[PDB]
Amino acid sequence: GDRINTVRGPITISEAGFTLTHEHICGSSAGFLRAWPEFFGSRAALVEKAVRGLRRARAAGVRTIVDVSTFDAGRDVSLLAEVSRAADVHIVAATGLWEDPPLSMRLRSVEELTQFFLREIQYGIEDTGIRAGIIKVATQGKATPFQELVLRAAARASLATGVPVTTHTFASQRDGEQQAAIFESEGLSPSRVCIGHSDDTDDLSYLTALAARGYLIGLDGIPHSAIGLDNASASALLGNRSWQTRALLIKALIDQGYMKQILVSNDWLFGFSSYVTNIMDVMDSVNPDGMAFIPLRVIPFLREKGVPQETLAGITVTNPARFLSPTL
Amino acid sequence: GDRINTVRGPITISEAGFTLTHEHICGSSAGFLRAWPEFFGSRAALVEKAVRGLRRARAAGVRTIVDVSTFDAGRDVSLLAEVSRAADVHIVAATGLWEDPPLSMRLRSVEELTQFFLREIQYGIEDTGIRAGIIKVATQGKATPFQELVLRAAARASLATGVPVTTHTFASQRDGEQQAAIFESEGLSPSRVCIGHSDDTDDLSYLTALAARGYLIGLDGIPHSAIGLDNASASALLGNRSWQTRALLIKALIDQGYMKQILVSNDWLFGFSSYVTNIMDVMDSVNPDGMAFIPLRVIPFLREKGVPQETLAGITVTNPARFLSPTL
Ligand SMILES: C=C1OCCC(O)(O)O1
Ligand SMILES: C=C1OCCC(O)(O)O1
Ligand SMILES: [Zn+2]
Ligand SMILES: [Zn+2]
Ligand SMILES: [Zn+2]
Ligand SMILES: [Zn+2]
Repeated sequence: GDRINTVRGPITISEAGFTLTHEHICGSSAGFLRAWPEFFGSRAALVEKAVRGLRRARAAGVRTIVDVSTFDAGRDVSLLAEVSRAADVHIVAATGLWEDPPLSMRLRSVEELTQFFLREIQYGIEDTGIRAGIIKVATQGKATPFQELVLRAAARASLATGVPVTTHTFASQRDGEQQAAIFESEGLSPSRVCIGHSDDTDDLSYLTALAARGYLIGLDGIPHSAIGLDNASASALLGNRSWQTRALLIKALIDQGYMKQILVSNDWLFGFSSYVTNIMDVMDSVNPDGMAFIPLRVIPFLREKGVPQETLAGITVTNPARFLSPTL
Repeated sequence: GDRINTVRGPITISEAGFTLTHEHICGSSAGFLRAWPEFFGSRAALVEKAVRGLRRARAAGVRTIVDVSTFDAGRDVSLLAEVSRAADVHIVAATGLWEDPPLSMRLRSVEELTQFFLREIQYGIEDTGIRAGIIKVATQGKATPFQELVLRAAARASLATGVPVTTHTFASQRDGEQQAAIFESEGLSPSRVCIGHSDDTDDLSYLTALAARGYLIGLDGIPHSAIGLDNASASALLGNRSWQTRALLIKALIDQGYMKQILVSNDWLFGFSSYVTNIMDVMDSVNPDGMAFIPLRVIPFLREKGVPQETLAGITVTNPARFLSPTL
């Protein structure tokens, strides 16, 4: 209620501080880091890289990240706890399902999925006792039949616990509209939902249609850009819009009166096995600041564009605390 | 060379004894049993069910099973070792990839996949030190581009180590023909390959085309039948051919001179989360003998049809030892 669950236990709302609401320690697949740690060099190399990156983010002002890696994105909460302790940065873990559920998940009913999400929120993840503080869901265009069940189960789990829901979208296909429709059919308040990857589109009619009915808007991939990259795989993933173009959507929604509904993040990672080999090297070339990109480069950019510091503090501190605090 | 790796260490060829070459302790997905053990009631309930089933198979004469669950079928070698110790039945574990690889596998090259398979054969699975004694691969119709890489990587891993390859097929689509073509393009001897689920078809021209060029023929789902089952999901999985019809394919290949190339098994499981809920209950209703079905019902059936006991001993003891013994 007045506590947010992290990988090291409950924290008070004021302890969260400056919070990045959509990040990843390691974007992988279930069991993959355990079965093939050499893919990342070594598990120890991955830990060290993440600790260094989180320590640099902390020096830039970050106090909490929300790791929105699910079961099928290879979430390893023991890894998150280790890196969180070493870097002195709170990490909120996720339940839910992302874009790669295995058969043992894809065959389940809405009731079964709700049981699984509630397990990870209310009891713990695996045998770790670590509880999720957010529910992550995904569509990539029109929802599959199974994805409709996932979104409904996420709504039921959030209605039982007060934990918020955050989504992956194909933003240029306006996925958030169908996601909202399904969420609302289950009775979920839009104030409990962040429609993510919304900085992937420039369509203000789509974005304000979501914000007008009360959704939080996840402008969460600000440094994702392949401008300057011959590299087909990187351009497909990162897009050809500049980080400045994405960042100006923050100002656009402020100027329309939605400052309390904006969540900002990097959607960064320290390991990334669910895409092409060496993508992490390419991404780190594009954005050497990693997760510190938001405070080091986006915040000063918005200040120079005239956004008051108080407004940016509200977006990076107040909005995440309101979102993450469990409530109906 | 003269040792077969099991989940409890190396065993001599003569220790293997009566061997079921295609079985599963638990057909699941990577990480699923760890994240949601209540799906199986409890992990302890699954262990007890498997120990009881393996003890009954041992009483019927079974000494070894080959668990052909891969990474993506949720293979948990620690579970296999626990059940193997409690039941006093050797268990050979598998590497490879089955029909549900996650993104972190599906994006890999043939070289990367070969590294992963060799890791599990030569070094160990996860951090357990348990080494795989077989490589499992799968197609379901025409091979996907990725499945072609998997079959090539399996061939390269087998060529480096002498460990055999065993396959999942859509037998009525004659998948074994393309699998053989890819294997042979990499230089793999057919004597190192079992084309599995071959009892799913009655096409003798397909089966003898594989056997004539030297492949082992996996007649591995003998008790799979939905005769007597209204139940659409079970009929889709188990088929409408009787176990006697499947078993008579053993006699057919003996009568054509291929007795040394036949491998027989149940393709049974004690847990099964990668299909519809409660499928395990339906399967256990169909075949209460479980993994003991081959010795308790198929062997006497073939004897009554005139197959000499020496021939059946060759199929159930000699052929698996020759297949599993590492060699080029
Ligand atoms: C940049 C990434 O990595 C995986 C998670 C994602 O969907 O947010 O996309
Ligand atoms: C009966 C089953 O379970 C999963 C493995 C399979 O492909 O052999 O099919
Ligand atoms: Zn995403
Ligand atoms: Zn993400
Ligand atoms: Zn199979
Ligand atoms: Zn099988």
